[PDB]
Amino acid sequence: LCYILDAILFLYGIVLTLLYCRLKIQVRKADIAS
Amino acid sequence: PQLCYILDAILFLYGIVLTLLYCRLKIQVRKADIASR
Amino acid sequence: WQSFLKKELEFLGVTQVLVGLICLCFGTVVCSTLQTSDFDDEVLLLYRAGYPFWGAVLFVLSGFLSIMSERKNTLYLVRGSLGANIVSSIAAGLGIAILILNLSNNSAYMNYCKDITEDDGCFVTSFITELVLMLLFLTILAFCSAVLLIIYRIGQEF
Amino acid sequence: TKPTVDLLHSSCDPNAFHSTIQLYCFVYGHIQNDVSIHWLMDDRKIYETHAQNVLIKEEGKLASTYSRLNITQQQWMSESTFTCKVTSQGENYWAHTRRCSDDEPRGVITYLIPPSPLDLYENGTPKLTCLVLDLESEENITVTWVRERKKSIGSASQRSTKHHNATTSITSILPVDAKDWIEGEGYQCRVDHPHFPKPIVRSITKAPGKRSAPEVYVFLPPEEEEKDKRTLTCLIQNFFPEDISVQWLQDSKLIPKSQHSTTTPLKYNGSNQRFFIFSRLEVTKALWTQTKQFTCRVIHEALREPRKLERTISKS
Amino acid sequence: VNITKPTVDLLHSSCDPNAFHSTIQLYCFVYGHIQNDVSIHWLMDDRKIYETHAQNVLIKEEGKLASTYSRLNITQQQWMSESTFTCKVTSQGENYWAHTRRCSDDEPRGVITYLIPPSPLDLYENGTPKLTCLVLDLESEENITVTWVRERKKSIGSASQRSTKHHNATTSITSILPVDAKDWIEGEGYQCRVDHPHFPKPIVRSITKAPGKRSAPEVYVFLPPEEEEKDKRTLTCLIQNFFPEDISVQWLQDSKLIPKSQHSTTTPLKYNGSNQRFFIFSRLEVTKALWTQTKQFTCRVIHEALREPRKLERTISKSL
Amino acid sequence: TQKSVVSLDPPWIRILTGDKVTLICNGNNSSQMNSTKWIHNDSISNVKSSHWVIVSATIQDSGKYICQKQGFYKSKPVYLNVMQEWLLLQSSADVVLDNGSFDIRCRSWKKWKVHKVIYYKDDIAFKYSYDSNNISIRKATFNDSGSYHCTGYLNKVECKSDKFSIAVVKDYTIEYRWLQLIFPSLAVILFAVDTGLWFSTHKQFESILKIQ
Ligand SMILES: *[C@@H]1O[C@H](CO)[C@@H](O[C@@H]2O[C@H](CO)[C@@H](O[C@@H]3O[C@H](CO)[C@@H](O)[C@H](O)[C@@H]3O)[C@H](O)[C@H]2NC(C)=O)[C@H](O)[C@H]1NC(C)=O
Ligand SMILES: *[C@@H]1O[C@H](CO)[C@@H](O[C@@H]2O[C@H](CO)[C@@H](O[C@@H]3O[C@H](CO)[C@@H](O)[C@H](O)[C@@H]3O)[C@H](O)[C@H]2NC(C)=O)[C@H](O)[C@H]1NC(C)=O
Ligand SMILES: CC(C)CCC[C@@H](C)[C@H]1CC[C@H]2[C@@H]3CC=C4C[C@@H](OC(=O)CCC(=O)O)CC[C@]4(C)[C@H]3CC[C@]12C
Ligand SMILES: *[C@@H]1O[C@H](CO)[C@@H](O[C@@H]2O[C@H](CO)[C@@H](O)[C@H](O)[C@H]2NC(C)=O)[C@H](O)[C@H]1NC(C)=O
Ligand SMILES: *[C@@H]1O[C@H](CO)[C@@H](O)[C@H](O)[C@H]1NC(C)=O
Ligand SMILES: *[C@@H]1O[C@H](CO)[C@@H](O)[C@H](O)[C@H]1NC(C)=O
Ligand SMILES: *[C@@H]1O[C@H](CO)[C@@H](O)[C@H](O)[C@H]1NC(C)=O
Ligand SMILES: *[C@@H]1O[C@H](CO)[C@@H](O)[C@H](O)[C@H]1NC(C)=O
Ligand SMILES: *[C@@H]1O[C@H](CO)[C@@H](O)[C@H](O)[C@H]1NC(C)=O
Repeated sequence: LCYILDAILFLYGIVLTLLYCRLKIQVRKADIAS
Repeated sequence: PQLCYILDAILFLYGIVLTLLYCRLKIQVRKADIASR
Repeated sequence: WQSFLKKELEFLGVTQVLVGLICLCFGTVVCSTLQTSDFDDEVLLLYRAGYPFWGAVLFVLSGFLSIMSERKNTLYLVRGSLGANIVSSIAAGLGIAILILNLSNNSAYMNYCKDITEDDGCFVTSFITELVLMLLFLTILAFCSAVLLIIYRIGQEF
Repeated sequence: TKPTVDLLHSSCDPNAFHSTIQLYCFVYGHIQNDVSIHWLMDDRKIYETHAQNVLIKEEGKLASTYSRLNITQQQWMSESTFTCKVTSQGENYWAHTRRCSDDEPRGVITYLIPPSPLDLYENGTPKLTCLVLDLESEENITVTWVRERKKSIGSASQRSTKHHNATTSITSILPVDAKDWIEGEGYQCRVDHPHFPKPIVRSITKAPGKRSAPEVYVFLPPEEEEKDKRTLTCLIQNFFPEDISVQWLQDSKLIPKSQHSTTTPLKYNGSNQRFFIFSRLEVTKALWTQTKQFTCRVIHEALREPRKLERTISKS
Repeated sequence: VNITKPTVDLLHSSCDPNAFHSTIQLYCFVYGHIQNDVSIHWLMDDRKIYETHAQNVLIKEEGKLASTYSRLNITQQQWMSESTFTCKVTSQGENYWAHTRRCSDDEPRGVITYLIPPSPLDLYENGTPKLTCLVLDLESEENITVTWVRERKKSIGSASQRSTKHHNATTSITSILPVDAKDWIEGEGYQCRVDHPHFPKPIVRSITKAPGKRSAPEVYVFLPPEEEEKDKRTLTCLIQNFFPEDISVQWLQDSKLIPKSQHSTTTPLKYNGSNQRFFIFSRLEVTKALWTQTKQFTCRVIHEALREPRKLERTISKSL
Repeated sequence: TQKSVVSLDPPWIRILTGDKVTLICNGNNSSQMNSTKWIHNDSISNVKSSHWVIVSATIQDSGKYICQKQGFYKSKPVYLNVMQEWLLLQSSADVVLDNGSFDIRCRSWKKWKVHKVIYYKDDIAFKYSYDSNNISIRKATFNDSGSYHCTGYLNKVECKSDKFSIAVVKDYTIEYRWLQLIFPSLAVILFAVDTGLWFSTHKQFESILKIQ
């Protein structure tokens, strides 16, 4: 069953690329204003 | 059959891009910690 | 343009370590699981040359030396990491050539297979073809990283 | 005069290699100072006979002698016909021999079953059965029936059956007359097939010996038995031959044969052969106490007419 | 007195498809014997032929020497079974032999192994139960090993073996292993293995007691029948309703054992509709003089399912 | 050119000791001199001919065979089995495809020639023959899968053969399906590494946010 593994890994990629964007905008608003 | 075998390659590419992008934020955060100290 | 690369240096050291460890992990399963006496030596050319061992060792050593030279900045590890980077570039170019010949051998074998699931030969050749492709991508990326750090270290002394 | 010419031969000793088969033809009671013996194989002359005419005995004008032959094993196992030619008083006398043919060619087993005494001496419709077993298929198998005196034979009823072990069996039933079987008429069943080198020939006759009428004694249920069932026994003994039929009755009503058992006959005490059997009928308690009577009747060849003898058991 | 050896032949007639008698005549010729000092006995596969009534014919007499032959009648089915027929000639105490058999090929006759359980008389009365492994149809007794293994325990006793040479030029080997009773009631299994260097694998036969539901036999005895007043008297012993079929019946004439050749017992017959019950009949026929000597007969039965000490006797007396 | 094919000239895959078996490469009747590479039990043999002729088989001949002609690839491996029983049920294949064919035979050992043979499939008899011959099964379907054995008489002694399982499949099993389960098993390590890095990064940023 390859498709359920692809589904859970796609969900993992979605939540990790959401958390990366959250940390990226936090680093942006921290370092932009010194 | 062949579609899942193709999809493991883009899964590998996404994982590689993810760790290569997370390590840069890790070193930038650690450098902020060592600069604000 | 020199200030655009001093910030992005230890990531360039990290990606070589990652490429080398993935190379070693890819070589280990081929070393352990596969009974290599049942398959041709033309298909397994990347294993008979031993590339995922010395390429892994040189990439890990070059990345570790670049990381420690960044975090130490003493005047002994600098101008010694350049040799460990140029030998990694030589190993990466040799690996690119070896993987290209192995890809051509895989295409020559896979011409004579009506399906990917005919027997063990076509299936093992197809799996080794995916291994060759995502070793070639990482070898190109690590070669570019090593060459660009070599350029950065050369341009300082020039 | 008519001299008696019979041909006897030696055969395989299992304790010796025995590569020579030895043929003898005996001239019994021939006239004095006569006889010359020549040997033939496959209706052709043999001049390597080396015969030795040995005198046996002399009784007046009559005398006895024999001749002896020396043939190899391969000349005997070829199933050729050997005959000894006797020239006594100008007349010609013959005596042929061969090897006995294989009775199971291609592993085919054949049985010839005699008629039952119930069909023979009571029902009046006896039947002979030729059961042919262990066949690969039915096809190209012919079964033939041969009588002894008359060429007018009855119609056979041939049927086939495929078994659970993937083998085909053929059963042929020939209705015979009771009178001819009483006087001792022989019958033959010949099974033929193109792949058979020789046909299978089986013969049957009424069994020989000295006839003895059976003595039948019936026993009451045992006095220690006051349980839910009662057991009634019939003892039949001192009869030859082995063919017998036993029946049980319930106030002149026939009990089915699945409600009682009979034992295999056993030979007793010699030298003439006698047999005994036991017939057992077990009824329930309520069926026994219904003020009825039971009979035990047997049918045998050696009994007086009409070959039936009854023993009645009742509590009254 | 010197010993004169005669010459013994064994000749016979052949089959005839165009005949209906289906008999084969066997002739055993004896030449050069002494008068009134000859005797010819017939055998078939080491088993004596009692019920034939063979005819003995004298040929001639030459002074102190004579010639006789004996004739035997056998069926065609007995001849075609490839059995060996022997005539044994006895003269002045010595024995002379002659054998014959239907001619056949040199096909390698296979060997057969039989394993039989101990008798209930030795199991429950005598106390010495033995298992015997019988090996037949061997061309020679050399290089044959017969071993015994168990299932639960390991301590096997000494197994004495014996070899016999038969008239049909075959060798038989029988080995006897003495076992304990209580292991046989408790239900352990034994196994006999026969080996040879030319065998691909050893031939293995295993044995145990019969599995099922045990039922004690109810035995009954019958008086001689009321219609019998002849010179002989027949006594009956009906034994029924038992499982398994291993049983032992012996008669007793005034507390003295009667030999087993003086009475007969029928083969067990199954009944009761898949409830696995058996019945047998025991018959013993005595004369009127033995019956009228005020004896007291007894039918004794030993079965496994009986209560201890596993015996059952019924008494037949003419007074009661 | 293509992959080599190794075939048996007595094509029975189960034989007894002392039997003759000839191993053939890509296929012709020409025992060539030093042109074919043979591999037995994952080891290079000294037989370099195109025909590997075994005059008397032994228990040590029961392995795996791969032939490779000059200019060709290695072959699909074939398996030989040498046994020692009273009665052996031979076969030409143990796994056969749909619309395929295979033979069975009941064979005895060392001049103990068998007669009256009955062939069973899943303890159901379907064929009787007096002689021991081929039983050809053509147009193989799903119903031919089961356990096969035979009985027979050596001279007059009934003997039984061990059961042999023959399976009919729509496609061959290709014995290496777990090799493609590596890349998702690498992605579940890489994403775990990513989460372990994210937790430390967020902890360090939350500790430096309290400093400011
Ligand atoms: C295949 O199975 C059939 C039956 O399912 C076997 O046929 C049976 O063979 C036995 C042995 O020959 C027959 O017993 C004989 O019967 C005659 C006539 O009553 C008797 O005179 C003999 O003394 C013997 O008891 C039996 O009748 C026969 N069954 C039928 C229905 O005909 C056959 O032998 C099996 N073949 C193989 C190769 O296993
Ligand atoms: C050569 O002659 C000997 C002596 O008669 C033959 O041995 C006998 O063979 C029969 C058939 O196998 C044996 O009968 C069997 O007995 C066992 C034990 O009681 C029983 O369980 C079987 O059901 C069967 O009835 C018989 O015991 C045996 N006799 C002796 C003394 O061992 C032998 O078969 C002959 N060989 C040839 C090739 O004719
Ligand atoms: C063995 C196969 C199956 C996979 C191997 C991949 C990863 C387990 C490895 C390869 C390289 C490793 C990296 C090598 C170097 C670094 C830099 C390092 O940066 C620091 O020193 C930051 C300060 C701190 O350690 O907190 C953080 C971990 C990281 C990303 C490592 C995380 C784990 C990585 C990705
Ligand atoms: C090749 O490998 C096979 C394993 O399949 C070997 O066969 C075994 O051999 C041993 C004795 O050497 C026997 O005890 C086994 O029963 C055999 N196994 C089977 C399945 O038959 C064979 O001997 C090997 N041959 C060589 C030359 O090494
Ligand atoms: C034929 O063989 C027998 C037995 O071997 C022998 O006694 C006899 O003398 C032989 N016949 C001749 C004519 O030699
Ligand atoms: C043997 O058979 C012959 C031929 O029928 C006969 O004359 C003879 O009386 C028979 N012998 C015995 C003892 O029955
Ligand atoms: C029997 O055993 C001996 C040794 O005890 C052996 O030499 C011989 O080969 C064996 N076989 C035969 C047939 O004698
Ligand atoms: C029997 O089978 C063998 C091996 O499978 C084969 O060589 C032979 O040609 C076959 N014979 C027939 C008549 O099918
Ligand atoms: C195969 O078996 C099934 C059930 O056992 C049956 O329905 C089907 O008809 C069989 N196939 C053939 C071709 O007989």
